Amino acid sequence: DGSIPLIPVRMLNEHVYCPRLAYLMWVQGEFSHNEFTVDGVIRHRRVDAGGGVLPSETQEDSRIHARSVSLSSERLGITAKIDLVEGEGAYVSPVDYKRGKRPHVAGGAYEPERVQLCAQGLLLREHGFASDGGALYFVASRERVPVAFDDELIGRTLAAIDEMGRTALSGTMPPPLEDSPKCPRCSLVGICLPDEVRFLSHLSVEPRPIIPADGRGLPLYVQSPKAYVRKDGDCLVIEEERVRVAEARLGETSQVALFGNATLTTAALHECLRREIPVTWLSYGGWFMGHTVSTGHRNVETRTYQYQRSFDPETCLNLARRWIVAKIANCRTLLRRNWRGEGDEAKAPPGLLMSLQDDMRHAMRAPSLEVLLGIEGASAGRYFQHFSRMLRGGDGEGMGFDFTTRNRRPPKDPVNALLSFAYAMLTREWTVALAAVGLDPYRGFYHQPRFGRPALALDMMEPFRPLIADSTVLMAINNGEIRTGDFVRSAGGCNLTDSARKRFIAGFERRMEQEVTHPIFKYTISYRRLLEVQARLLTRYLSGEIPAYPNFVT
Amino acid sequence: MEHLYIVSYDIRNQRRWRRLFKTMHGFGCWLQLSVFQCRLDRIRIIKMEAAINEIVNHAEDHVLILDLGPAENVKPKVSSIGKTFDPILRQAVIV
Amino acid sequence: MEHLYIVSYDIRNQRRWRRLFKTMHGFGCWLQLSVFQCRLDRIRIIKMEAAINEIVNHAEDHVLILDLGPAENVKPKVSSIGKTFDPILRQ
Amino acid sequence: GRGLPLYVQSPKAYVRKDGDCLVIEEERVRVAEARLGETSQVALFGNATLTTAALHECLRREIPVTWLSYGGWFMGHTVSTGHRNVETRTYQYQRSFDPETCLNLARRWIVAKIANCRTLLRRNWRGEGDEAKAPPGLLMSLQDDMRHAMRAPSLEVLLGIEGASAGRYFQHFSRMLRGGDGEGMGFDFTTRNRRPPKDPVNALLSFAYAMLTREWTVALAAVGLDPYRGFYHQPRFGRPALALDMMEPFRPLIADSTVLMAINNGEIRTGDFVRSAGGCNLTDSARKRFIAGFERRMEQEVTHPIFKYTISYRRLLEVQARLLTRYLSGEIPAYPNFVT
DNA sequence: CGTAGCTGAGGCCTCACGATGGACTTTTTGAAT
DNA sequence: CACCATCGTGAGGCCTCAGCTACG
Ligand code: SF4
Ligand SMILES: [Mn+2]
Ligand SMILES: [Mn+2]
Ligand SMILES: [Mn+2]
Ligand SMILES: [Mn+2]
Repeated sequence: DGSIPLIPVRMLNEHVYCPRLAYLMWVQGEFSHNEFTVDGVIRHRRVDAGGGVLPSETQEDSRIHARSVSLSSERLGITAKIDLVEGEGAYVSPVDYKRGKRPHVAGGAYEPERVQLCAQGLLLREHGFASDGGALYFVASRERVPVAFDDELIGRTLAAIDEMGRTALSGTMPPPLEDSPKCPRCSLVGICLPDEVRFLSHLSVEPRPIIPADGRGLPLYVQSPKAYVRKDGDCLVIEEERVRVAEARLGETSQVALFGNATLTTAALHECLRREIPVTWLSYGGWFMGHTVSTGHRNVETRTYQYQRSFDPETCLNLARRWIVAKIANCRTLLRRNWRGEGDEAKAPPGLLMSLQDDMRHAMRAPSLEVLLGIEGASAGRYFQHFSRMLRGGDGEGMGFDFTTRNRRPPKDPVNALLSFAYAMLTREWTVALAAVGLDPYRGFYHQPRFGRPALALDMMEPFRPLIADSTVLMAINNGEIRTGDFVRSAGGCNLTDSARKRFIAGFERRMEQEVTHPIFKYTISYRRLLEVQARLLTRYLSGEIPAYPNFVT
Repeated sequence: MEHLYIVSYDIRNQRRWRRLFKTMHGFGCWLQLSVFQCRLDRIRIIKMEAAINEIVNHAEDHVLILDLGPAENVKPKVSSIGKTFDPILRQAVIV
Repeated sequence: MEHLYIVSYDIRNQRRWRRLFKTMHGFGCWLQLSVFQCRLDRIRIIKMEAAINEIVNHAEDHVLILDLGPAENVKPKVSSIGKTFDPILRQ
Repeated sequence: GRGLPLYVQSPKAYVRKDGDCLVIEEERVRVAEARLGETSQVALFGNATLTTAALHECLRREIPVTWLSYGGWFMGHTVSTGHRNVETRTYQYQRSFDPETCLNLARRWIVAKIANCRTLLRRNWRGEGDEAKAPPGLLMSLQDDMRHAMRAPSLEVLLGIEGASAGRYFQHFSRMLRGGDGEGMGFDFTTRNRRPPKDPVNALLSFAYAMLTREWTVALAAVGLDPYRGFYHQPRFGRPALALDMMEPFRPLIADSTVLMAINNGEIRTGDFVRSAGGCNLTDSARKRFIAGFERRMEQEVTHPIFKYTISYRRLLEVQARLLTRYLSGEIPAYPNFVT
């Protein structure tokens, strides 16, 4: 039946390279670029993207020089788009272009491309042609390397067709390669997560250092309430009061955040859409109103697993326990390492640490989500009660925290407003990161969905509140980013001047691009990369691939 | 790891010049009367050299691309006599 | 050990331009419409920067001096799209 | 119902918020109003303008602003971060695991597709001169197959029966051409739907099907639905399994009808095709002439979803999608499909 | 004497200020050792 | 803040060369 479409022969090329790679690229979309995929597209585009002669149906005697020829056979089960076909009359031969030098292997062609060429050869044989050969035309040195369709080469090809069919119908993603040298360049290593999944799935190794991210930029923040962001070709000029304040290069921009009444010309919006650069609209105070989407994310297994597990109580319960236990542990660690007292107060009171650890453990043994929410509330209450203990060595002028003023709409403290802004501006980061990995940021296991606060970003940000939001607030107050003059009163409460908002946002950005070391894998990773890695690991955990989600307790 | 590239051109047709000024503002920031400084990683340098092999006419134009260094240590490598020289910084745009 | 320097200028006064074209042919070889490539050791780079601090007017001119490398390994560092690029040879 | 989508055709337009109203202006001069009570997605065409205050008022009321190009090419949505639609998505995902949900909606979709096919037979039969009517034996046969689809036991039986009935419809599809066999435009009854188009008529059919699938994808995503999680088709490999599920009733009305329009109006001729060793593909001029034709068919007005108010097809799609989400979560039983 | 020096005529390089316009196209391919 | 951002024609400013005058 329609249990499986025709296998594209490039996925046949990928399967003999890394079966997990074929599964990712074919059964879940999930493609990403690097140096080499971009370079290969650049090679192929200028010549073989454009068509050429047709493969004559009636062939008697004339040169066949067809280009970008699309065949398929459904007896075989494959579909192809041959780069070129060179044939004299009735003896044709596929020609596949590559990008690099001739490889340093016997026969000059690795196992995968040989299989791809043999598959295209079988397809040509299907449509009434005599191929018995092929070639690999490396564009860089145009050193055509012939390939002969040896018999067990065809054996390999048909075996690979059957193997891919079975592994797709099974529905279980094959394990990663074992510490291979293929993986550090497979352009999905940021999605395969080979070493991480190996290590957590108890095929235990020591995770090799992060194959670093490549080709991603930094956000665009538009905080001015009277800015006008318009397109200027590939740049993106932000003019305020008819004068160019700044330009942003679209190739180097990764998000857009529009605070308050900042206008974005429809053309700029279209250009952002053409690149899937997320655009997020926020209130003046950081409330996350809406964002931009485009016909969903082609990965379905991720969302299907997410929802199906969301309908399971103890999965939700285990995840929520992990999350708020991580939150309480991080609160304890922050309270310790940044407590600033003078004498007999300069180091943390162990009674508080006793209470916090006992609450950690009371949550770890929670019976249901109700008691879990109760314990989270109590622990956060104690933590904030002691929060003021540790900024600027004590409260400054006006920089007064009220522990009872938390968790409600209009902030009537300076530092309350600062915390609420940081929270509401980390929720955006988490939402973007979660939507970029195929998940649905609004279906959460612990929190309930309500306007402006997606239920899953609110969940997976719980461990990261003390590390990012509270840490940014503390560093901003201590270093003198914000003093009392920066705030302005209002009937609602407290707000920040523009000079304050720009400095605070810059501080938050510096925090997000600030490297740490993962407790579990032990490599230096920026916080922004860490959010993506954690989202991907959640997808894997829901997939049943790994036993449990790594909560990043520090 | 990103590198700092300096790109300088001579273009002998005003249409091609518009096309190239187009593309170059796509990639780096203006430095001198026909020079751009670009801070690019590998994917983007591949993109830039792909663009400027079809913008220009190889018969009579001339585009020069200089790879100064790892973009963290470029300041000892560049000495400017008139205006100040300040390399492209990788940070978000907050305004 | 010698280094390969690339020097590019914008000069806003024709007399100063003559003075600088003077001096630059003194030091390196023409490369582009306002660019010279110079292969200099330390004494000569000191001389060049001494000359171009008095040829030019610091208020409105702009001269840029790029130190590509050790002049033996410059070829991987320079990619030319139009004409060929060939570094200055010491012979 | 509650309200209807607002389509801002004018590329000149400038849209503001007037309290409880959404005001369209042209050159500082008014055009029309929406007033947010009976509104649905606000569709903005190329270089229209939507004031950020109006955008915020749309988001607070959780209205899916959608951005189309000047021609009408879809470019993206703009959804709000509220539970308006996640309820719809969670209902879809929770209910897609059910056997009657999948089976029942599949039976309805197939019976509607068959009914549209036979109605298009009785509409556009052009065996003119001697056979003004289709063979009523064929019509009785398709009626019987429609009952069978009403009482199919399970999904695979329905798939087999669907394939059968669609094949016997395509047997007389070529009977619907400009009057006879379209020599120079040959139609193959059996080589249907293979990935490369081996016939010019099949090339037109596949291209129309693809465009209809895209329209259905964007319409489904406009409402809070995941187009990639289907009830009848199969989900993975990147196939939109809900667009493919719901476009089935609309295949005769928008795809077959568009091909018939463009082939009986002489828009598509044998010179427009290129044939290559088993592939018949359109030429660029012909491709975009056919795109214009697909637009023209998407611009027609039909009156009767269940409420008679002459919507364009591109808005009937949203009406159907909203009806689907409204069937889910238990408002209206059994999803009142659109059949003519 | 010869080479330093100043004038023109043309060729590059960019900007403010105007008028046209109204791109978007099936599915495949695309690296790495 | 009225469709908005790619196209492109003028006026000025850089950049160099050929051809001159003095000259020592
Ligand atoms: S590391 Fe990359 S290439 Fe290797 S198996 Fe994993 S996804 Fe495939
Ligand atoms: Mn909470
Ligand atoms: Mn130049
Ligand atoms: Mn210059
Ligand atoms: Mn069907």
